[PDB]
Amino acid sequence: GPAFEFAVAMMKRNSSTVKTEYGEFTMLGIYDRWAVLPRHAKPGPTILMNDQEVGVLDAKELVDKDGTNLELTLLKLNRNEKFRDIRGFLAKEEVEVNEAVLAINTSKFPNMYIPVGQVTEYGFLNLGGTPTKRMLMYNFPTCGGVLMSTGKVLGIHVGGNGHQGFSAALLKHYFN
Repeated sequence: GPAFEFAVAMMKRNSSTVKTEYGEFTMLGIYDRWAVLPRHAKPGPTILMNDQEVGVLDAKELVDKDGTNLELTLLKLNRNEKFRDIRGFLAKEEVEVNEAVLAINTSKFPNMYIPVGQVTEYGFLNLGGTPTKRMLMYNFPTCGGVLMSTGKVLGIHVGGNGHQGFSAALLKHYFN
């Protein structure tokens, strides 16, 4: 219940629906006009944010230092309003919890919340025939959804299959 209350509030304040030429995704603004998208969103020079066109001044396809894929794309946007800073909600390293909620805010899954239970650091994973690290795991039957628990933003949903879902851990240092 507390994780749900925290998630609804966090999504109202920092999330938006984004449309790229590759689909509709949930986007979470982090600080300034720096936001994060699942890598597969493949944002172009402009995106649509809540049905209105916005420019992208920069995009960084995050990688660890053995060059490995982390499956997240940081994007700097061209707009005036700034994101309520949520870096203090981001852990320093992969978080494991016993009760997490996955929140989605697009059109196929509008203001939807999924209880996914315990989340455990999964580590290395060959996601798309692509080597990937910093993966978090939870059971998830059947995006860019935001994985949260009470007072914590854990990661961004990037994949899964039938019974397990995977999120890229959203770490504090990716943002300074």
